[PDB]
Order: sequence, then structure tokens, then C-alpha cells
Amino acid sequence: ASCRTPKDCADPCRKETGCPYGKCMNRKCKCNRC
Repeated sequence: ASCRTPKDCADPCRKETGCPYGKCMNRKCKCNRC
């Protein structure tokens, strides 16, 4: 998972949790796994 923007992890997060949420760190990717 590599993002460019916060909502860019929405694609991986949609794989991770299934929800198109999340945030992108300076050079990291985060999802809102809830």
C-alpha cells in the first residue's frame, strides 16, 4: 500500500477493512480499520 494523498489509502483501506477511508502519512499509508 502506497499513497499520495489521505484518500489515496481509501483503495487499500477498502481492501483492509472494506471501507474507502483512511489517511496518508508523509510517506506512509493508513486506513481506518474499525
